[PDB]
Amino acid sequence: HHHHFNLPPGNYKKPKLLYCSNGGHFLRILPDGTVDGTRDRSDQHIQLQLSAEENGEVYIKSTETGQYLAMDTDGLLYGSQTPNEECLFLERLEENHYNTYISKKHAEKNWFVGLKKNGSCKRGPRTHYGQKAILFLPLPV
Repeated sequence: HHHHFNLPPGNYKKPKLLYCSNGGHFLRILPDGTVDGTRDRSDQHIQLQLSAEENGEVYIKSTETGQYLAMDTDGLLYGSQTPNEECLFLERLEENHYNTYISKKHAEKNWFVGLKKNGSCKRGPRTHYGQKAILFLPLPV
């Protein structure tokens, strides 16, 4: 492994909102495949269903559109119509409280799912351990 194995509590039985404290935005996967964040809790594209693959690995899927969260070869998040290697994330506990999501494909490069204070997604190479941008809290829908 390139990363620790402290896993967050909870489960995948119900869909969740992934709340980022950095700017206070919910992760959103828009119908056109765009990914960003919004503070509007009524948004229909922030409901996400997570599911497990191997222990500690997850797929993050839009319940409204069916799209899978994914990070491309240049570190940009996008919504994928089908599940592929870029859609698997390593879900870990961070700072003994939050959830972080590391791109499995680019795990050796420490590329995380992260949102900036202005609600725009961070590009893989611009994320790293220690940032507030990579910290999420799963909330009920």
